[PDB]
Amino acid sequence: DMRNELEEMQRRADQLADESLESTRRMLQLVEESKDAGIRTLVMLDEQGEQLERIEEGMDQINKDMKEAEKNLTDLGK
Amino acid sequence: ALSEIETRHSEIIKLENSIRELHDMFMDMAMLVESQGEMIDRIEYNVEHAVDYVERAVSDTKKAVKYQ
Repeated sequence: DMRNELEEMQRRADQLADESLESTRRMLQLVEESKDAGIRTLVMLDEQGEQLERIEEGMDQINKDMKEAEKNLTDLGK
Repeated sequence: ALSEIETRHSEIIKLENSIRELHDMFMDMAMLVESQGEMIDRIEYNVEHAVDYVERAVSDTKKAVKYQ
């Protein structure tokens, strides 16, 4: 009558982490810095676009003025 | 669990949101910068026209006035 039976106990392997808290924090800090740099680039790019738009009008005005002056001088000369 | 799962989930979610924000920022950057590029391309042709016109005009007028 040496017929034995058993029961079982369970253990849980550690969840997936303990490497997600050293590279993670550095990743977040770098992401924040990149976000700030992107915001600054946004602002600078908008300012540059405004300045180019401003330049356009003066360019067109000088072109028109020179063309009209040349035509007038030619007309009077002949 | 405890700090383990909460850290995993929170950091992952925050990183995903930040990355999506960066993606949108870069898209807008590209669009506006393309607009600036075509604007400068527009400037170039009129700059060339003006320089050629002024050179020809000054040369011709100087020659005409000197000869007379």
